[PDB]
Amino acid sequence: VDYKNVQLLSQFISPFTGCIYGRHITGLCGKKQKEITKAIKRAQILGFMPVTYKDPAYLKDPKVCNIKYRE
Amino acid sequence: ATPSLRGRLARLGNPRRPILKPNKPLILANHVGERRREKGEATCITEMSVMMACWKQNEFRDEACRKEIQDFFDCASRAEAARKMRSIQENLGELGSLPPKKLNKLLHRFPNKPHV
Amino acid sequence: SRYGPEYKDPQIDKEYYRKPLAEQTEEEKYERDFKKTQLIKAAPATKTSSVFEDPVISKFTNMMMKGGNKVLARSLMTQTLEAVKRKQFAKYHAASAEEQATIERNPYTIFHQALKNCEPVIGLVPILKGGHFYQVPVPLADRRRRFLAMKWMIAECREKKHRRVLMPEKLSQELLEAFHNQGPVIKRKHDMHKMAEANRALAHYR
Amino acid sequence: ANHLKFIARTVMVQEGNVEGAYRTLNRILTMDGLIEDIKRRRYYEKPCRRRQRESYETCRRIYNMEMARKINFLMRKNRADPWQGC
Amino acid sequence: HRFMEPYLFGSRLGQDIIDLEQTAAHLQLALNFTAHVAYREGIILFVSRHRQFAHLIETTARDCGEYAHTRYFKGGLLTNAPLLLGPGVRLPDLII
Amino acid sequence: KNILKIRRRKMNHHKYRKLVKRT
Amino acid sequence: SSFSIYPPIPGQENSLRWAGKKFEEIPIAHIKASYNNTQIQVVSAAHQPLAHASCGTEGFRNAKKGTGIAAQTAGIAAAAKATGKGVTHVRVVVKGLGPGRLSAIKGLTMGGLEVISITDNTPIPHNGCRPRKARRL
RNA sequence: AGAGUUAAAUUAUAACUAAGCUGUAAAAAGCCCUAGUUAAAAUAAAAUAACCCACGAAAGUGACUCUAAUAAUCCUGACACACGAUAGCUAGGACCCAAACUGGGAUUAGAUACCCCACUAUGCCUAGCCCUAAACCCAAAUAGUUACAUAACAAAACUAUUCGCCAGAGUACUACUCGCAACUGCCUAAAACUCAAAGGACUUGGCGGUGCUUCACAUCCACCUAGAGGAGCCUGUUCUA
Ligand SMILES: [Mg+2]
Ligand SMILES: [Mg+2]
Ligand SMILES: [Mg+2]
Ligand SMILES: [Mg+2]
Ligand SMILES: [Mg+2]
Ligand SMILES: [Mg+2]
Ligand SMILES: [Mg+2]
Ligand SMILES: [Mg+2]
Ligand SMILES: [Mg+2]
Ligand SMILES: [Mg+2]
Ligand SMILES: [Mg+2]
Ligand SMILES: [Mg+2]
Ligand SMILES: [Mg+2]
Ligand SMILES: [Mg+2]
Ligand SMILES: [Mg+2]
Ligand SMILES: [Mg+2]
Ligand SMILES: [Mg+2]
Ligand SMILES: [Mg+2]
Ligand SMILES: [Mg+2]
Ligand SMILES: [Mg+2]
Ligand SMILES: [Mg+2]
Ligand SMILES: [Mg+2]
Ligand SMILES: [Mg+2]
Ligand SMILES: [Mg+2]
Ligand SMILES: [Mg+2]
Ligand SMILES: [Mg+2]
Ligand SMILES: [Mg+2]
Ligand SMILES: [Mg+2]
Ligand SMILES: [Mg+2]
Ligand SMILES: [Mg+2]
Repeated sequence: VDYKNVQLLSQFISPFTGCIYGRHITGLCGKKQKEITKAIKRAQILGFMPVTYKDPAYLKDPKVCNIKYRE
Repeated sequence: ATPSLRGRLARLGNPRRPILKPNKPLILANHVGERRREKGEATCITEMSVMMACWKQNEFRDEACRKEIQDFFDCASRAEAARKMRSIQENLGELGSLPPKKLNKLLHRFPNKPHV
Repeated sequence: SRYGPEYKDPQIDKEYYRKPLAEQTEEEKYERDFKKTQLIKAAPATKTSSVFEDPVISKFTNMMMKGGNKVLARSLMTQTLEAVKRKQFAKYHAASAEEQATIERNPYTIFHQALKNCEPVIGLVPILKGGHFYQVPVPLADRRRRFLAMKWMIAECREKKHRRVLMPEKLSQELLEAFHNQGPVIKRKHDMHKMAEANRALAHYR
Repeated sequence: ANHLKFIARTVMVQEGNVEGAYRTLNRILTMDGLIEDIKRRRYYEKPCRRRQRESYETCRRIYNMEMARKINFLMRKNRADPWQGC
Repeated sequence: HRFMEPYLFGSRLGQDIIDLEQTAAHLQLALNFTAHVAYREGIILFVSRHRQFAHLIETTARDCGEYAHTRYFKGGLLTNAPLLLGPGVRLPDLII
Repeated sequence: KNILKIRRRKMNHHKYRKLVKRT
Repeated sequence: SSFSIYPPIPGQENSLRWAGKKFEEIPIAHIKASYNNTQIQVVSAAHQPLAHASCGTEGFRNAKKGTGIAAQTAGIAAAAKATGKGVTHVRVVVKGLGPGRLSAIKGLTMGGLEVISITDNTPIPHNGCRPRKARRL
């Protein structure tokens, strides 16, 4: 994992709000869940990725999360 | 996936501090809870508002605009028919779920064993 | 209730029976009706298959009656319709051609149009919330609207009439005022509408 | 404030109706949990109350998901019994 | 169950395997005891509260000439026998 | 239960604090 | 008919117009929906205020202005004043959670105004200022 | 423990628009140097992740980065030594927001309370104290067992080596001593006198302005009719006689 790649960190983030998904949506080992959380928050503070929204240039990435927003 | 239960409760063998403090013990009973009745809310509000809009605009004469009065009466009749049929239809139909009486019979057929 | 739950209300209208062969579903309904071997109540003493009766007239006469004097209430309704008819005839004879074409002389349609302009549209209920009673507007049932119209008519013509003016001529005068939409019952309905719009903001308490 | 406007928490209407987009927006905030956050941030809750609420919510979630797992396990036994009057 | 470990041969991929050497050694004595209690003119009752074979237990006992209770066992039946069954009732001598 | 003992100790401590404040 | 929920990005070359103007040219309806009041303001794309209304301005009073019907009348009147200045489409943004949210949106709909997008910009602190204490001590 | 940094809010202060804003079950008081939108320092606090269960001896710690760093080749052990949540004290600074006290406005027979508005100490940093908690997970530390075995409830029952405690209840987290930057304080801690109980866990009723379902059919509301309570008389009581 890394804090320099915005796309990988931003796949695990809600597009409308910017929240970070938990284990029940993401589905990782706890080690990688903690590394994704720390890598996102480091990118949030250091100025590489947006806070309030998903960066819209990476909006059409493949969906790894299991949350369904449209019903 | 069920949240993990290791090291949560207060036991003698637990070295860490307790995390979860249940009020009642975590035991599945042989019955499920009853469904909650939906709290009612006000109906025909928009039709009532445009009805009052004609009344204040035209000084309380029914002969000016009768369409909203017919729509308000239709709204009242629709609400009466809806509260007539929805109470019957929501008692039996549980969509993809099962009625609680048959759930209680199923869990009485297959009970949980805290003992032996 | 000397009638059991199996007993139903009778059907009185002759034209429902006299032309059955033009439609299928109401036929199937009444062979279900007399093939379930279902008990029918006796016909009520007020309702009859006469074509000169009318049900809102019957209900209004039932509300006219005080105590148990049916014949007195029917006499008051008879002189009321007589006064309405003869007042409209006297208004007809004193007018020109366009006003004679305008004027309707049928007291039955005058009574029906008077109650149709007389019934209130919306009503008020008291609801207790936070230890206080608040008036909240509600849509009313049609029987309740017609009942409120009838009760307001009887209430006005019983209360603010004079002792010398007679009851049927007074109710005839109020029928013509409600027909021309200038009556004090129409003003009372408008005042109820004033209170309903003044309490419009409380309508979410229902 | 410092971010770009009208990108976050934004839905667009389809074919001229706004109520459907409004329920869509409310579902987004509901699965994101922001609605209960605004309800709980109207007043201040002490950390003791926060810990008690989180413990109660975790206990209820564990019990409800395990009970729903038991219902999904026993759903295939809701058929009519073949041995009636045996 | 914790009392079945001496009677279990082992576990095959999570499934318990019962030692039929021990089953045959028990079953010879069980059948011999049943034969002797039927020889000495005793009352023999077959009980199986299971609604998949209950007709087959009941027909089995009908052909045996012995008695069966595969239905609901009432609470005070074997214990409070004179109130449930009759004024003087001879209790069953053996139950399978 | 134990709330009786707790309330008795509470009342004693409150009365002692009022005694200290008055004297 | 592929429709996307997400807005037409200003940096993108997306081609959607409403009555001839681009997406960021369309005026804005700020809807502050509180628990006791609902204040509605339509402002231009250059953030010049076009019209303003509130439940107190619509002749309601204190407990009356907290209900939804006051917010509905405020939406109708604000859309009327927006139509008087001559705007057809508006992008609506809602601040705060209140009982008059639905009523304000449908009042802006029924008052002779068209909406194309709704943005919920509610102040969510990341544990910032401490709010007031809870009731019923 | 230091040093550096700020994303979401919020605010001082400006520019346009409006006459209202806040406040609740409902109202008043307050503010109209007000409210909404757009720009924004300083201070305070660190959504989601967290359905995670880690670090520290405990208190405690979950915004980011860096530095230093988490004893014991690991038994028990004090009145010795070193820490010890919040609240509180002296001096300096900071003060968005919250708020004891206080002043107003509601409620009430009264309300120096629960509800609303404003503000102070205080909550923050530096430096020194104070050494108190339902400091509780009411379950001591270190090695082990599932043998015997269910007072009750709760977190199942127990072996070995130690340490601190426990001798009826009230009096009593008290009086008087020793010690302490504490002087309305903390620790240690009785007696005179009174009683035959003080207690812990349960069983069943009763009750509940506690919660959830189904109801009331002249019965509670919504709602219908006729009356009483106002007048005269009859008649029965209560008071005087
Ligand atoms: Mg530890
Ligand atoms: Mg408990
Ligand atoms: Mg800022
Ligand atoms: Mg005492
Ligand atoms: Mg305050
Ligand atoms: Mg308290
Ligand atoms: Mg420091
Ligand atoms: Mg005032
Ligand atoms: Mg400042
Ligand atoms: Mg944070
Ligand atoms: Mg170590
Ligand atoms: Mg040691
Ligand atoms: Mg301290
Ligand atoms: Mg301090
Ligand atoms: Mg201050
Ligand atoms: Mg006061
Ligand atoms: Mg603690
Ligand atoms: Mg202790
Ligand atoms: Mg020890
Ligand atoms: Mg027992
Ligand atoms: Mg003693
Ligand atoms: Mg103390
Ligand atoms: Mg002392
Ligand atoms: Mg002494
Ligand atoms: Mg009654
Ligand atoms: Mg009388
Ligand atoms: Mg009377
Ligand atoms: Mg009297
Ligand atoms: Mg008398
Ligand atoms: Mg007497």
